[PDB]
Amino acid sequence: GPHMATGQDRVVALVDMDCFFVQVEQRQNPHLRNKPCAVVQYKSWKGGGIIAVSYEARAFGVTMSMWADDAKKLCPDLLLAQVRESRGKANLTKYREASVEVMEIMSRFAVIERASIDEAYVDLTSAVQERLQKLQGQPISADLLPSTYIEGLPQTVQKEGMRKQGLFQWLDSLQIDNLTSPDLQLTVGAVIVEEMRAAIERETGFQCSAGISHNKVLAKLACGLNKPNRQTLVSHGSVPQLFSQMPIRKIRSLGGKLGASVIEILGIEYMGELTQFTESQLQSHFGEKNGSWLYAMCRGIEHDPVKPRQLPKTIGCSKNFPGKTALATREQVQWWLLQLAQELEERLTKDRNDNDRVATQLVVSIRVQLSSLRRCCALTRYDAHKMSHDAFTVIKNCNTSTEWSPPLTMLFLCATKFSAS
DNA sequence: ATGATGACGCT
DNA sequence: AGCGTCAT
Ligand SMILES: Nc1ncnc2c1ncn2[C@H]1C[C@H](O)[C@@H](COP(=O)(O)OP(=O)(O)OP(=O)(O)O)O1
Ligand SMILES: [Ca+2]
Ligand SMILES: [Ca+2]
Repeated sequence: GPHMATGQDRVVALVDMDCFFVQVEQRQNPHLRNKPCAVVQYKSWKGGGIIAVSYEARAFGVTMSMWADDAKKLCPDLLLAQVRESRGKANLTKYREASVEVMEIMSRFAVIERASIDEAYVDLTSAVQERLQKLQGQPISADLLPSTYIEGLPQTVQKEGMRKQGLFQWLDSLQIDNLTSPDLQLTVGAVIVEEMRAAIERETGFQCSAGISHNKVLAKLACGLNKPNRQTLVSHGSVPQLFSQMPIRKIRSLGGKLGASVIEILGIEYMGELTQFTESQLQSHFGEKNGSWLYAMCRGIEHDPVKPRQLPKTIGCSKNFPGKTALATREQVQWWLLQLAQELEERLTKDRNDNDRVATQLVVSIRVQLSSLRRCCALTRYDAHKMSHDAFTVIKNCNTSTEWSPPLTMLFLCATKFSAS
């Protein structure tokens, strides 16, 4: 249980653009539409590195991080679009601007948290309440959920047939008389997300997938279950079966070292197996915060808020200088810091005009033959020569010595600490 | 020769 | 403040 919290207090969605950079290039160049294609950056080394892959190309085994020359061995008719290059480096402006298109549409429906260039969390709890009162007590037609999967259902032999059967079982057992039913609330959430996804596609051309659940972690997991161009509802009730065979690494934030340590120390494989440990046990192995989080998460419960944040908190530029291209002379170091600073100035000035804010700190980070060393200085003027000069100053004293030893394999300039303006 | 980003936690 | 983790 009577006092046992069930993590069913919110409706949260995660919207994720399908193969996003590919869709941006396909909208622009119709010749690429409905074809195996990929987006690459740079071209000289092994045809360039693939950074996005259409679903038609994925069927050939083409993946992210693949060299284009290698992808071509799997998929000889693979089509390619390449990232713009400016000032000697990859320039991602086209994709950031396409991102803004989508985020602005989503923000018409609800408060969003920008999670990445192509993902946003959506807190739908309020929107759902409103739609529930407007719908009187009327049942929800399957026609309102034309691209929705209900995870765990059903419980003919074609994929769409399965989808509908599952949706039918779900709707035919919904308690539409109870405006406080979590399952009803999720369902209405899914209706709204259908509407949001239709509006994005109508107004931009871009397709996306989505997950609808009671928190961000379940929403994100949900989103990945049926892709592309589909959405998945994960109810509280679906969690025990879903987690019983769900590898721990699939849950957001457990994909790395912590997740590996959970597996090794507890000697388990699946998210569900976490339930047999006390909260104190989990905290003993993984710390107070992680332990509490795991104990609740493996039961489908998570409280991280959808933060009201549509804009990035930092604006950064970086370039790697791998192998022999590593920077070995002072003049080399200065010229690239300047290149980075010039892109940074451009993006910052745009940012200040669009969003009425100004960055106040400049963070400089380098690697010598992830980050070796980060140093910050004040950012008082949007001027690329001053920023590049300042960046040099705060890193110049780590030259072991043109000449620059040891060679620099990465330069990175990041503007941070925004104040309103 | 992945590269280019971006949020947040720890001390 | 500077570094590490985890992610797209
Ligand atoms: N490691 C990376 N380096 C550079 N760019 C990336 C990287 N990961 C993702 N991106 C860019 C390209 C993607 O189009 C976009 C969104 O990433 P992500 O959602 O992980 O894949 P995706 O949108 O291409 O495919 P999916 O349909 O699987 O989401 O961000
Ligand atoms: Ca995506
Ligand atoms: Ca994404």
